[PDB]
Amino acid sequence: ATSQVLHILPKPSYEHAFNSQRTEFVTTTATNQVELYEQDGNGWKHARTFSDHDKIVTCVDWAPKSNRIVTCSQDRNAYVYEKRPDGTWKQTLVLLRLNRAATFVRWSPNEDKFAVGSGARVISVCYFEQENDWWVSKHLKRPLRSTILSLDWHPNNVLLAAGCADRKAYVLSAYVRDVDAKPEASVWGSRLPFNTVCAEYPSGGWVHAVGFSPSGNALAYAGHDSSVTIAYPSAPEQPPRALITVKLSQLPLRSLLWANESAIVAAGYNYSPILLQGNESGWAHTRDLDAGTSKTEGPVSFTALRSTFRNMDLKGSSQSISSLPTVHQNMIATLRPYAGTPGNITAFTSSGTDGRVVLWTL
Amino acid sequence: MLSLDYNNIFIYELLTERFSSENPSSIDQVVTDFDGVTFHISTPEEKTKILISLSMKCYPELVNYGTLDLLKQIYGAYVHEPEMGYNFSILIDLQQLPATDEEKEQLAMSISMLKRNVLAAPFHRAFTKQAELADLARKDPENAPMLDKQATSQELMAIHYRDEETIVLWPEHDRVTVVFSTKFREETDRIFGKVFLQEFVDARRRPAIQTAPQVLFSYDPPLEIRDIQGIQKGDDFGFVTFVLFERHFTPQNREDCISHIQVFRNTLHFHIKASKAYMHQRMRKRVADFQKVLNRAKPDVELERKTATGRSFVRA
Repeated sequence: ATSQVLHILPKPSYEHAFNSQRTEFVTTTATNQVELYEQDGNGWKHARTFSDHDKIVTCVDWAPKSNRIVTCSQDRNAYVYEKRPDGTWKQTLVLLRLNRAATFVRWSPNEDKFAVGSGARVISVCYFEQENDWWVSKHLKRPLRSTILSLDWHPNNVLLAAGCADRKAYVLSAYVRDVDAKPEASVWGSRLPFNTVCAEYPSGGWVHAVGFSPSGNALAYAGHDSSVTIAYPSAPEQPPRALITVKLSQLPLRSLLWANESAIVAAGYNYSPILLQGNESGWAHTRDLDAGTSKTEGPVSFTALRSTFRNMDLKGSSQSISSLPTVHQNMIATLRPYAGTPGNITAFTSSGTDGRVVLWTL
Repeated sequence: MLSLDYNNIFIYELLTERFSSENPSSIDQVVTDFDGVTFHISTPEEKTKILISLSMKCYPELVNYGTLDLLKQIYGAYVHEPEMGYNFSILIDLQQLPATDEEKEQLAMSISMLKRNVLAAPFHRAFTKQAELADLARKDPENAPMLDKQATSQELMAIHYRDEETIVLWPEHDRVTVVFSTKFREETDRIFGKVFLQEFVDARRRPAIQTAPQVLFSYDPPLEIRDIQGIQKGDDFGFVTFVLFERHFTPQNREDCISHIQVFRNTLHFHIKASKAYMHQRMRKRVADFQKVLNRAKPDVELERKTATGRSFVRA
């Protein structure tokens, strides 16, 4: 797998999103700001900040077809950003009605609603009313017992998966009338009203990541125990066909993405994207996409003269501290499609706590 | 300081001022010293006349060892009736001083030296009686063992000079032995004091200081002190013995030897304190070494240029 480092951000990057044309990306720095980056030849340039949040921004997402950015923060708010004709962005506060921080945000596949995970034991499913010119929030709350660490939407607009700090992965209906048309019958159910519970799958550690299969017929999720579990449902009120856990030898995956119906890429505290492959008969960790998993006299500049004396003075010796062998130098926080049709992701991007934004080609 | 002064520095500086002063002001000054000793310095009837008085818990024992005779010999016409709550007193009249700056200086020194002068009488009694025993042993060398055996009990001085130290001493025809029945009650000073008392005795075994008094140490008492009242073999005391031989109290050296042996446990106590300041500088030097092991976890970034007050700078 080829990798290219697109940019190095000055501060940590728990989330990023590209637009549909991959011509700009938005990223959450560790502050209350969000950074918008545009192309600059083969490089990238900081086009503008957003700074409407009061406390640390936790997550950000960019809607492909409708070209809107949604942002979430420890200030308990969300803002939706929409493009004006003159090229500036219109902010819009969304009243999430959360008692604690917003922790994670995702746009729905039809982009008519988004969901915000929280530390408040609830998920704010947010949709727009043209009759009021308001974004309004519905709380999913019945089975959720702790911080929601991650969200994913089923390819049908109704079902929401959630990874939770109570060591469970939930599948919940986020069906909203006068936004959704009725969902088709599925392996998760057919009688599917708001906050109906399709699964409460267990984990060995906090569920950092969740992801539906490209067909929607299975859920992968990743735990803080350094495992990926893949769940194949049977029917409502019935146990799964298979509930396959693969246990990794590395530090935990924080993020997770189906490459196709039979393969998953995952990454996290191991600093490296891994590939898992399988089906309802069994799953295995099959490759590491970073070759760095294998642990792989002339004139001298003023900045080398000065830094070797600063290293002798501040540290033990002149010798510079070496890079980690992986491309990411710190945990890789998010893992997102970049190229190929849905069901056949050909390339994906990652961003990390080291501020690298990196493109990976399978 | 590596060594303690023998005299009370306040009394020396105050009398060196007042013996020179054109216009003496009044004073009323209680002044502490080591070993629970205290002085009162005052002008109780005229600014012209200074009364200096010493309070010392062992003074009644010291009077039994010829102390008043030595204090009358040292201070002469300046001796005064004791002040209430004080054991000894001297009155100096600032219009009655010696005719020279050098006689005035050695009088200001002599009065500041008063704690070691009151405490010197048992040592002068031992040194002068060793000279009698030395002459008798020089008369009949085969009778000398019996003179030394009787002088070891009949000519022994014990001074319970503070509640955690007894100094015991006696003459024999060629020596004065003095034993410090010694203790530290503060627990960190007992722990550091074990190192100080051990290295003190091992120092005397090295070639460089064979000229010194013989030293011995234990923690039961030396045989000839085991039945002295208030010595006790289980009661956490160590026993530092000094054997002063005739060369350590020769006439050129008696008064320095007396001054220097009395301050033994005070130099040890002071250096057990000063060793903590040394350990603390030894520690914070290698806190600064461990900084450099954490500084290699800071990733390298250039800071913006700042003036000496920390204000931002806009050049280069």
